[PDB]
Amino acid sequence: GIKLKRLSDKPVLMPKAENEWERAAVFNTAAIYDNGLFHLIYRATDIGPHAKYGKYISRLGYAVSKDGINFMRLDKPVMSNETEQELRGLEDPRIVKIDGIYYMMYTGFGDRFQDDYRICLATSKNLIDWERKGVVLDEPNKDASLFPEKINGKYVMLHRRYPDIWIAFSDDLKNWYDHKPILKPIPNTWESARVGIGGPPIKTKDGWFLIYHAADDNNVYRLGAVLLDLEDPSKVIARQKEPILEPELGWEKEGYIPNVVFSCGNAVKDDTIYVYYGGADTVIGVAILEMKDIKFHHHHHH
Amino acid sequence: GIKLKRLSDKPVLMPKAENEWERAAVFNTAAIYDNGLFHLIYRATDIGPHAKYGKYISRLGYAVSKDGINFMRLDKPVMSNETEQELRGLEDPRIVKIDGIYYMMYTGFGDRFQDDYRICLATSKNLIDWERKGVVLDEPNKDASLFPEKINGKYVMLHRRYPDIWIAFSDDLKNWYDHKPILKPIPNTWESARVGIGGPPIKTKDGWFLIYHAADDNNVYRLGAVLLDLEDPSKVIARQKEPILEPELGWEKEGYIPNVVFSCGNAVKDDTIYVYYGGADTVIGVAILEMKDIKFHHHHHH
Amino acid sequence: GIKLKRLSDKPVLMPKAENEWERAAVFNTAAIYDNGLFHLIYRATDIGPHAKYGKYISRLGYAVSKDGINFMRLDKPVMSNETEQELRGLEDPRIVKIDGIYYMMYTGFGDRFQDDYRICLATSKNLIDWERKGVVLDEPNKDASLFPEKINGKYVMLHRRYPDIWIAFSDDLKNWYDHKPILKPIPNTWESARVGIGGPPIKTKDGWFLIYHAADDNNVYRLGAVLLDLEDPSKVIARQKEPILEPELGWEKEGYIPNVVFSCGNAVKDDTIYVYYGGADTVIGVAILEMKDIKFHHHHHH
Amino acid sequence: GIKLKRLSDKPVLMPKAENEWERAAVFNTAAIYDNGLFHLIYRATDIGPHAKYGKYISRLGYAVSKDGINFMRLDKPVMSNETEQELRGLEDPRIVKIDGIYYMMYTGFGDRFQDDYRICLATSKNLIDWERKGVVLDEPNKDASLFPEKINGKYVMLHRRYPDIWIAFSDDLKNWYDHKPILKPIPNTWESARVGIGGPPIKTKDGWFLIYHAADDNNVYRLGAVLLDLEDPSKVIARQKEPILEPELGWEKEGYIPNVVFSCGNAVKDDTIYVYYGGADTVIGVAILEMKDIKF
Ligand SMILES: OC[C@H]1O[C@H](O)[C@@H](O)[C@@H](O)[C@@H]1O
Ligand SMILES: OC[C@H]1O[C@H](O)[C@@H](O)[C@@H](O)[C@@H]1O
Ligand SMILES: OC[C@H]1O[C@H](O)[C@@H](O)[C@@H](O)[C@@H]1O
Ligand SMILES: OC[C@H]1O[C@H](O)[C@@H](O)[C@@H](O)[C@@H]1O
Repeated sequence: GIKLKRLSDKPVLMPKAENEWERAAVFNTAAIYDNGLFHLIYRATDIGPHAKYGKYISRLGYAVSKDGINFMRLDKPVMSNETEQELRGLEDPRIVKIDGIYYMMYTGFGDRFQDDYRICLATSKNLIDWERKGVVLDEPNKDASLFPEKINGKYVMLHRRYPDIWIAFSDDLKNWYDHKPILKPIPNTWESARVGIGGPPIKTKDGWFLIYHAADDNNVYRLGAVLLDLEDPSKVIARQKEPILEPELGWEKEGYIPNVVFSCGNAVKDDTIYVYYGGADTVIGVAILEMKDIKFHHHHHH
Repeated sequence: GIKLKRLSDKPVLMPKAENEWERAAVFNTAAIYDNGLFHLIYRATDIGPHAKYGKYISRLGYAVSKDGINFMRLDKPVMSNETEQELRGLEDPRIVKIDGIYYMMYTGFGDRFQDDYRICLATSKNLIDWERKGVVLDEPNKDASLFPEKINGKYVMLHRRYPDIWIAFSDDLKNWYDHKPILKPIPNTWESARVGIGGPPIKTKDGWFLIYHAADDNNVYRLGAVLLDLEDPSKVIARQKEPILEPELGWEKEGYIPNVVFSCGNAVKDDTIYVYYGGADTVIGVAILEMKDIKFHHHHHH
Repeated sequence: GIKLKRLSDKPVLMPKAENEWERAAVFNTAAIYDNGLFHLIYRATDIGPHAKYGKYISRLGYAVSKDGINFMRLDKPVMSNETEQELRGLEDPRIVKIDGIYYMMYTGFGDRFQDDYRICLATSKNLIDWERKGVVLDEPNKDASLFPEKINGKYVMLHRRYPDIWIAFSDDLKNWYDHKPILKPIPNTWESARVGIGGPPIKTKDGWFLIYHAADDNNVYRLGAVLLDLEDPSKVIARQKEPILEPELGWEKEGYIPNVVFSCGNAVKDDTIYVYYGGADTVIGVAILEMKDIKFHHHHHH
Repeated sequence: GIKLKRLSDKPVLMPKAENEWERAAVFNTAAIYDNGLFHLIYRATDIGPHAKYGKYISRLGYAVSKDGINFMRLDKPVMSNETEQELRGLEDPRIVKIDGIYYMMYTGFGDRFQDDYRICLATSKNLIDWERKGVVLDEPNKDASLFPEKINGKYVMLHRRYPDIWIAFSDDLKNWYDHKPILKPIPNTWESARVGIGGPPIKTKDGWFLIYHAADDNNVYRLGAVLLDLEDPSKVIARQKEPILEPELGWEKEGYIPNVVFSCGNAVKDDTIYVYYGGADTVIGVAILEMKDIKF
């Protein structure tokens, strides 16, 4: 089946003690290949990302690489906690580029009352200067992204009304309609508790290739793969039974949150997918998948 | 009760990003007052000391102060990871001075196989140039120090066969005998999981004043105090029920490990004890106790 | 007439202790406005750039700003000392963008024998990944740049055969011809010892606007302005008598070399020129000139 | 003749860009061997030490070494500019240890009026905590040190009423008497313009070994050596004609002040003298002399 291949046993990005905003953890990064470079917009916290460590604030960093392994990083966050909806910061960004514009969906965590987090949108032409567009869906939700192109003249988003992956459609990026669930947890498996997107889906000749995450009943996080129909991505063509990535290395199994691999970004250079993922909500790693290796079992049964 | 009094709300020593060896954390320092100055031999790490990626290394720095609050620091470690037993460095030093010689016990962490850490001894005449004397006890152990004077013509050491404070005796500083436990955890209290020495004990008219640490069942670290008989320090005269120091300030409650105060050093100037402690395995603070405020309840009953 | 206006009394970029490559000095930066951002490719040294001990090495950093005053910076150099011609590093880069490609001329300092420095060229599409094209002129020379457009179908460069600004022409960026001097020092003035370009010239309706530097007989460095004919930039239309910028602030007057302002970069946003300059070969500042304020004295007489 | 031997072509101590107080120059250091270590109390400036660079302030740093070559350094100065006599800082310290106490003479530079500099004294038990004792001689003077032992029950100092090395005597370190010149410049030589002590003198079986400095008529600084009588150090028993050290390395010939070697410290371990010197008032080097090679 499909399995992501780690390039080494070492993270590609680690917290940096010198800078308070990224002193504890860097994880769950957006990623895109553009103009001959890999770019990360990474989630960073000052404190370990759980209440037992403290009142962490998530901010978004920028890193850049020629090879997708060795990164340079900017000294200050490119987005910081600047609104009420973002009092506790910005989480788990997903980025696509459409017609010259980068569209980032992230979760603004306000923590002012129960379930005070929202999918928010920001745009950029350059990945450094971000313009907030505000809340996308006025409801507790997260794990959101646009598709990287319009389909049938509409913007399409993925979201996560608990505990399923949902899709929705928009003409104007402000009003969303035709909400429906497209992927659900499966009882008594590695993907029983909840599912959500990983990074944004990638267009393939055979359909939309979507990496997803799931948690089991022991709260272990793994990645999986699903293929969606090109014209109607609400239709699942295939869903791989087995995970494509699971916690194996020491820094995936242990850290601020044990036994987590979690992706918000998949960059493509020359038909190789570079899947960036958080390990234990502490560091960032990379694992690859060649596009020619995207193969699902063909079957037909109700 | 005995309570340590913080000398300020700010650390007295913090990590320094420009020096790799102390970039992440400085904590758990030895301390001694000598020749009109306070001297720290501090534990320092290059990456967070709970990191599950890479291989953090502990090295020993030197700092010096006229007032016990405001420190100057040397730019390079006075002991670095130079033997196999110290591949991952030197931890949690405790120092005493006997007859012109400084005796430092530290934990050498090799990590070459299961439980590869050992109490090790180094000596110096000047606190800068250290001569390794090798492993003290050939067994997994830590939290060790000499007493600062011979007792009945013998050297006495404290150690920590799990989970109790132990003592032992030596005529030649090489062979240790009459090992016995002297202090144990108390169930259902702040000191239930484990106990260990803080810094080396301090001689008083009423007995040996020994600061100890303990962890509770949620791994919160606090300091306590016990008074041992002068001639036979295996005999506990009094043990304070309540802690003398617990995590309260932000940098004691939050850092690389939450809710830790941890001491390896207590310097004495003019009948005031300066207790140096790590906060959250991240920074170093100081709190005082005047000798006249060392008050315990004595008893006479089986 | 023309005077640059400082945007701040503080540097916009300073050396950073934590990073050895830029520990001592950041100065003499290239600059360009692109894709809604100001970008600096800055000269940095590990030790003072006038040190007579050791061997200072110049490497090239990257910084980026939305407003041209407040910069973010990458943690590693985008070009380091990687050839024999660059044993002592890369100096005083000038950048232009032509048809999607950035062309950087810098001085490679080898110091292997007498006068071992050369104008070298590197190209990039993104300002991060630089491809060396090698030595431009096989002779001791410096203070070089392309013009930001071809003229009459040719590439044009400025250089500095001592002590004058020179121009030369090329069809292929490898072979240069029609070398001629275009600007000379003026005896008994602030610009008596030597002249050289500042940043690359900027096209205006009235001609090429070229900031230049000069040294006086006491080695004080100031900036001036000259206007060159559009079609034949060897012809000077006007040269301002007085400097446009001179050392005034404390960090321009004092540092590793006293009384120096020195520019290698002039970014343009919305008809305002942002002139980045080194102060005292130690830090980087910014001063502006609106295009409408480019006014020279003209006359008509033999 | 006596020649100091450099141990390498590299400084032992250089300015540190991270710390403003020592960003430009470290030079002209005191030195002593004590308790198994070499200790430097070094002059440091924030700006090159000439008015053409700016209003430099001299402060005193601490460094320490096991081998006399490879130093560790403290992050802040052990003495900073804290009196009016020291507005522009503390210069060119010389240290001796007598009966458990370190005695440092330095120049306090106030620059408040013409010739506003004074020999000042500070003491310490540990080289870190310094107690000022104030101005030693109320006159423009510098290049001062105690001898490292009392002689005939008196403290003895060297000083520099311009342009000669002087000696003086004291019972109490406050009142100085029996001032006399002991060493003068020699016209038309490398030592024509002025002379001054280097580090404090060192006792030998043959007399007090004193390194001195001199400037020539082009302001080039070199070191020389003299031998003084043990009981009466006002009597010069030998003075070497040729210098023992002169600017040769690039960082001795060029820097903030060209063509300078200048010593304020000479540490002794196992019969070898380690002579620490400023090069070009910018960096610190070391050159050695074995005791058995002190031959006039
Ligand atoms: O901790 C595991 C996982 O839980 C969250 O809720 C996710 O959205 C991620 O932010 C994180 O990696
Ligand atoms: O992390 C808390 C505490 O646990 C360790 O095991 C101790 O020995 C100290 O090194 C440390 O401060
Ligand atoms: O030092 C002043 C000035 O002199 C050099 O030669 C120039 O090329 C610049 O590198 C520098 O700013
Ligand atoms: O500059 C050479 C020399 O001149 C000064 O006056 C001396 O006292 C030293 O401070 C210095 O090294």
